[PDB]
Amino acid sequence: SKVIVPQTVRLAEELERQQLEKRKKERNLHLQKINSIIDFIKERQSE
Amino acid sequence: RTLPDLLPLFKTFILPLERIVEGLNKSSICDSKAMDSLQMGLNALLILRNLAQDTDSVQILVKDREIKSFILFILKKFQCVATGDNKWQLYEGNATFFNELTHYTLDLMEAISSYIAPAMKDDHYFQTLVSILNYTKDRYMVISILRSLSRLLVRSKANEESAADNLDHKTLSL
Amino acid sequence: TLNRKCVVIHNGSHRTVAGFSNVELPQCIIPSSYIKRTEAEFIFGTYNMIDAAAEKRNGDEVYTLVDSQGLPYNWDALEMQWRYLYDTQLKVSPEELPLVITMPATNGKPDMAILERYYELAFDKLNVPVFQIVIEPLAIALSMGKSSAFVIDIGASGCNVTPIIDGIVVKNAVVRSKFGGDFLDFQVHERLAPLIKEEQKRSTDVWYEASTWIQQFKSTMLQVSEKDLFELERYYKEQADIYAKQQENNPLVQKKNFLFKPLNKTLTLDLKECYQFAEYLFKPQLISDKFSPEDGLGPLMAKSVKKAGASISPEQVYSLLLTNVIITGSTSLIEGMEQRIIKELSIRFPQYKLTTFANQVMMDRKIQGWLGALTMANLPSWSLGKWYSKEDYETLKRD
Repeated sequence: SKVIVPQTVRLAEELERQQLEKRKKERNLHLQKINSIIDFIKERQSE
Repeated sequence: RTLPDLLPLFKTFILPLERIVEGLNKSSICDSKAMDSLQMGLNALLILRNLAQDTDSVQILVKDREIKSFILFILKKFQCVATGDNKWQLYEGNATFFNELTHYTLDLMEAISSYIAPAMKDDHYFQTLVSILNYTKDRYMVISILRSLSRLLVRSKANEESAADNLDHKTLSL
Repeated sequence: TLNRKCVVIHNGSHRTVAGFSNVELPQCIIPSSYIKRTEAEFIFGTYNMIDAAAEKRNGDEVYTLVDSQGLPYNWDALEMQWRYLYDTQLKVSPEELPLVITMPATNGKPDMAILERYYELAFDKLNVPVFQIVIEPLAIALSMGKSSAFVIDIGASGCNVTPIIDGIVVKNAVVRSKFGGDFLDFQVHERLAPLIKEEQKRSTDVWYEASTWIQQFKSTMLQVSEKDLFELERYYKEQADIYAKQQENNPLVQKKNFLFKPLNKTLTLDLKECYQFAEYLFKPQLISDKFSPEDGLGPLMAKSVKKAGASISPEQVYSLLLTNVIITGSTSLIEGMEQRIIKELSIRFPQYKLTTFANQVMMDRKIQGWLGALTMANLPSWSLGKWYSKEDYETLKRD
């Protein structure tokens, strides 16, 4: 018997409807940036 | 997934089915070995569909060019039957076989329809499915085709050229 | 790293620190004040002023550049100071190099007006190419490998308590005490007055004394007691009675000796009287009846953390802040200070474990603000800080 509503289909539908990218770039991008500044400070002190 | 190298055996049983189906427009099942190969192909195809009803199995199936090419071949044969082309005309003595074949294929398509979500302009799956939708009188088939079409339009832009431009006013009116 | 060299300037309310980003220490630390000697005329620099101050000449008067907010309030004078720095200390045209300067944490209001006065000074007047403004508590914390921290800065103007969470400054939880270094100068003076004979317009002598014997006295006599001093006393007494009664030494009776140079005269304090000065920072209700215990540093720290817990769980912010406590500032170097700030924090927040961090190197906290700005200036990417250009100014100028 066919599975009428697969998991990935429902997940993609919900994701697309909620979307209708920038947030992920901002959050992940800021984390990557704060981390670079932090790794670099751990370098100046050692210098 | 838990049993790798299981799909290769089924493919070995399934590709000669492609050759047979191409040779299915005339009386060509005269021998018993031909019938046995055809039945083995049908059984392997049903097994593949039943497994594709699961997430891991369909994820493994999508990453396979052979299965997708076979599904496309069967869909193009169905489109040739539907539009009434003079190239390949099904011999009614074999119709039974073809019938079962088509059904299984569509089910498979339905599943993998979730993993080819953004369909481009000149997509053969979309054209085959809209032809079959305009032709068929089955109900299971109509509902499956509608689900498959609605899943091939998940992440598509309106301004960007997409598959939604292959939906003439006839299909929307239908 | 980047192919650049910045001028780094820190205008504290008491000291001004300046130097280039390419070396580990500043070229100069000079007073954030000046003598106006009178045809007017403006003296800057530690030895220039101490020389002029000792001359004891009428009409000479010391004025300040930075108010108690930690913000410049006399911008004509500030330009003269900057000119002085660029001309005689760094010896470079202000037009050549990028500038990095500091601001103190604020609640947010005075920010735009300040930024404008800086545009006018950096651009209209000096012709600086481009500048960054770093926030002192933030830079100091970053310079220390911390993105989130409770930064407790005990400077001349008072204590400045600044929670910083994940690189962001919590403005409504920013708190500035009114009692610090300068306050201590006043008390050392008022208290020692009768032993040294002594007991605005008289700014010159006040300043010179603050910069000479009073500064030495603070660095050598004062200590902060680890526990509420009134309690320490009752206890030490209660114990002392028993040693005495028992047979038939109270630590507060130890004597400390300071040679007072201007009269070649010894001043002796007992350890209690040495502890007494800094106690005022913690319990300022002990000078006037006009100060509530809440103006004291202990209640204040607590207040600011709790106001951090109001974001926008609390027993989480509390936990974050309290595991990243930064103690900084010239006055925070007085013996016993870290421990009392800790004891004072630990008892207002018993459920939590405190871990504090502090530069242990004497010099480096006095100028840790400047050290902070320095480590910003050596950040590897231009995108790591907001850099105001002459543009930004032009665009603000529109309506």
